[PDB]
Amino acid sequence: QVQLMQSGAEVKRPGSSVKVSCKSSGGSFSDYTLSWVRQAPGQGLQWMGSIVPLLNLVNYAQRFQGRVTITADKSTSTAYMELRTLRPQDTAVYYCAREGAEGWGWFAKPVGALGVWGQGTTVTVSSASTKGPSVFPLAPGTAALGCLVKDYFPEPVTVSWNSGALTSGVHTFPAVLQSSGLYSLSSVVTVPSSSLGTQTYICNVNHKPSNTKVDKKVEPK
Amino acid sequence: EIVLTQSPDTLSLSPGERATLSCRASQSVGSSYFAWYQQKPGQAPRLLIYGASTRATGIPGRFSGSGSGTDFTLAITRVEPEDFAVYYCQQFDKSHVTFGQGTKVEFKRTVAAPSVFIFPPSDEQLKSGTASVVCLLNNFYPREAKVQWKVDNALQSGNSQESVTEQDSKDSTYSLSSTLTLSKADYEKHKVYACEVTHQGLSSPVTKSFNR
Amino acid sequence: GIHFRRHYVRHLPKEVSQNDIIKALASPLINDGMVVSDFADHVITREQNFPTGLPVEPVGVAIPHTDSKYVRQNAISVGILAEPVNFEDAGGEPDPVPVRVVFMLALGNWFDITKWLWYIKAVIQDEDFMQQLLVMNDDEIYQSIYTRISELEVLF
Repeated sequence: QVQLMQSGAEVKRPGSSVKVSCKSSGGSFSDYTLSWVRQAPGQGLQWMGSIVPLLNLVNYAQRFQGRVTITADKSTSTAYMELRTLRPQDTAVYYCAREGAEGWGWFAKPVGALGVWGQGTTVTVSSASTKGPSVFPLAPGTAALGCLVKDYFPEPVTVSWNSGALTSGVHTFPAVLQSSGLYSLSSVVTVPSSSLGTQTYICNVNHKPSNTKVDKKVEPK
Repeated sequence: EIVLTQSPDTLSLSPGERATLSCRASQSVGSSYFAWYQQKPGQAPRLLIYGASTRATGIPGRFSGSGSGTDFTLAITRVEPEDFAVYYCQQFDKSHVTFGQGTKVEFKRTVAAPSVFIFPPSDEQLKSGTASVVCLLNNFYPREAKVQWKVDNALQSGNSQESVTEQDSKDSTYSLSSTLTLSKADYEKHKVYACEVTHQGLSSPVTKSFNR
Repeated sequence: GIHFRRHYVRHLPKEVSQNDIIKALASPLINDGMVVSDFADHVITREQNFPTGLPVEPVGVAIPHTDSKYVRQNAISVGILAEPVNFEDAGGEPDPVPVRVVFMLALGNWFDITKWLWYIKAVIQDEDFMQQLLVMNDDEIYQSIYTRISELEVLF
């Protein structure tokens, strides 16, 4: 019935501000509450605030103490989320959510719980600047090989093998945040040892933020 | 505020078992103001149960919520491969919303030992001035594994980082990657680099090493 | 549930101000223990900076309320005005809403607000019924509103 479309990912410096938008779809925009819930990488859900556009009533999580401003533009059916004076710990995925409704149309009974969710907006708060990754090979019964995607910012990095023609035994690990502020990940694949000398293995790294595309052939030393 | 405590943190069962998740509240919550959610890796949460016991549209009958006051329960009669995820409880009784810490329902399989592969730093990386040593643990269960770095039989600490994949839909196993970070100069002052691995499916700590 | 007694419906005379309307519709709730004694001033304070005028097509409807911490039990108070009294528009239009029907809401949870606007949708929906509200007497308005909202939520 209803679709929530949010804005794209954002990268901000500490102390700056973020305005995430969220456009609604088929269904009454003002009659039902819009909520904002965020989720830090690897952690749980945290409510930030709710708004009823028809009455322009907003209810905030008092723990933010004014750092959050939630507005609703009834003419374009868009809700806004502004988080000011950002800290590195504000790095999270910010979700737009609409409360569920029993039934259809104008007489859909509000339910309270969040039945319609947006796809989420990644917000990264850091002092690091955009940097493309350098790719180093992890040179190799069964054997293992891979590529090390070290020192890049921001997330994410997509890794494939042989242009997607190799998906059995591949394991791309979640990136780690290094002390320098740059990310690093590993992508390994287990292959038969009898294939090392005659089967080509190429790791395809694409970093869309920096428009960097690296192909690194992996061979035994 | 009303604090929600979920139990257990992780639930390990095979497909077909009953899954029971508990959510305890520090204050009484009205049944109309309680809800359960499901979240799979990479996706937004999905509403399962609202009003403490009512199924959301399109939620199969194997999900059933119950409880009132301060004790609420979510039950899954016959767990299926697409039911393995993280479940959060939620209340919004007194003009504020709180979530539970989450319960990961994981696929439980037989104990599986990991394959260990140690990788010396590449030649083009040492040219740049840094040395990364990677230790790979491939396809093991359960998740609990401990990796330790030793250079010239000297225990390392505070110069490595770990990463664990989500549970594979293939064999229900996990994989771990550790990365020992050293400068190029410190990498020359030592000969042997080893990563010792201890796991439930190993009779003794397995050590993989190489000589620089 | 939600409490809806017979004395929660009242016709109001002419030449009444917006504050006198709010004070009159809060007296039954204060006398029954549904709200705090200061409930009248808190609703007046909210309406001044968060108006609740609704430009319903038949007759204008207003929904003055306040935060939940000043509410003991859920209840609604209905007031029929003799003359149209302006309530500034909750939408944001620079001109107000000539209101003849006022619903004073005292809910205990902020997240039930969207659910109570839905109850008023069941009363607002019938154009002919909104016309009858201005001509019916006190006990006629109570019986019709009670049964119309009784079709879903528990009353009294």
